[PDB]
Amino acid sequence: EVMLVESGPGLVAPSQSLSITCTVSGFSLSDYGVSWIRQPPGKGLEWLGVIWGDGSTYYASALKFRLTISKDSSKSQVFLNMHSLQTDDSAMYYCAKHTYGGPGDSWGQGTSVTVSSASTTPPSVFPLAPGSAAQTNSMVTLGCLVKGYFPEPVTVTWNSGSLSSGVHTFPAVLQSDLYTLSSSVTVPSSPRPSETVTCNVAHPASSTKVDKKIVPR
Amino acid sequence: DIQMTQSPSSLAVSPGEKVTMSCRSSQSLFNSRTRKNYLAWYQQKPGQSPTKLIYWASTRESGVPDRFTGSGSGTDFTLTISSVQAEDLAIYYCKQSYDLPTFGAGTKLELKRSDAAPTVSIFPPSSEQLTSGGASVVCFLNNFYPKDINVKWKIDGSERQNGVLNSWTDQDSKDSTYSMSSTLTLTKDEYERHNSYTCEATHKTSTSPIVKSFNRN
Ligand SMILES: [Zn+2]
Ligand SMILES: [Zn+2]
Ligand SMILES: [Zn+2]
Ligand SMILES: [Zn+2]
Ligand SMILES: [Zn+2]
Repeated sequence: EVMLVESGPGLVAPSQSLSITCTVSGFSLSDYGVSWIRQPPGKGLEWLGVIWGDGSTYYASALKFRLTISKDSSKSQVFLNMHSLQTDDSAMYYCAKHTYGGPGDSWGQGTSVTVSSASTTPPSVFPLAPGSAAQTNSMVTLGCLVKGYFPEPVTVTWNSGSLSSGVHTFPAVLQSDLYTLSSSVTVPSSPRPSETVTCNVAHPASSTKVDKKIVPR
Repeated sequence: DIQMTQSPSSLAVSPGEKVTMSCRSSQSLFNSRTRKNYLAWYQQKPGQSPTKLIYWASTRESGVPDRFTGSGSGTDFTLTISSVQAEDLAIYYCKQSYDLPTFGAGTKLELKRSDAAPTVSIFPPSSEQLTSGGASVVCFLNNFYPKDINVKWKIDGSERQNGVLNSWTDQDSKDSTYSMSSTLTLTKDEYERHNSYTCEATHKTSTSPIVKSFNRN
């Protein structure tokens, strides 16, 4: 079956090179073409280029001589390389399996890439537990605050995923060079504190992970 | 270069209804040789990567439901969903493939449902955040509707404007509601000088805004 996974840096400084790898599974790069599409934070899709089967490459006129696409059939990978970077290049990068015209077109999960001078910094994870004695009820909402990181993105799950129902993870808001996000989870009063509730935060750009169990105030 | 102008920007509809969006290309996308129009429609659900719904202006991809229908030729095309369901919540894009792929600005399809009052939760700063000199008070407003809701923070009865960051989750495609996070960021210094901390959620759903608050002591 088809599988495309892109691997990139996460944070790259302006005027530096950017290299993203797209590893494919279940098909030959010699039979299908592979293009690159980007999407700036909260904006539309921008086609960057494509590497065809016969090996021919085509790029978007916008980034004429700044972008290059190549591949290694042995390694079963395609690479996007960009130089003379601009902060506008900050975006989610996707590789997609395409054909001349027809069925197949399947995209990868994409990778986030930010072009900036800011230095990458890991997040601080604070537990958001209830008022203690201010409001009992059937439902109870716990939280997890993630602040002070750079760059995006950050990942949050509750109880390593076993708890995904009634979860609300809010988008990050840039707060002066650093990012802040929060996630809430609502559960029955029967579970917490009885059964345990932990949020798991992952910040790949800093190769960090934090588990914070939510304990009664 | 080919420019794709899409419309409408955003559409609001009730489950079961029907809607259409148009895509107009700066030039004909009809290829005389293959007698084909190179235009496709992509669906991007909140948080996932785009998925092609239709290729060659009117050919549903493998697995796409019948309610999705595309048409047009030359410079004018349109997409239609027979009975817009909940899972249809997403942003729709059209891509022309006559010359160097280009994407439309996109069409944001949202769902309409009945007014719903938010479930509000207030969280004082955590013991461990305090120890670092920071003091965030968090307020969660969950599962409400419509989107436009306001949040006012009141420190000791005085409305504070500085240090508030707000985040709205994409529309939940299950209950069609929204959720938002409100964070009042203060220094441990100013936080410990005041005592009453409140979060007010005034919304259409109620003449009297929903209030939740606490006191440090
Ligand atoms: Zn060729
Ligand atoms: Zn150059
Ligand atoms: Zn090799
Ligand atoms: Zn919800
Ligand atoms: Zn003061």
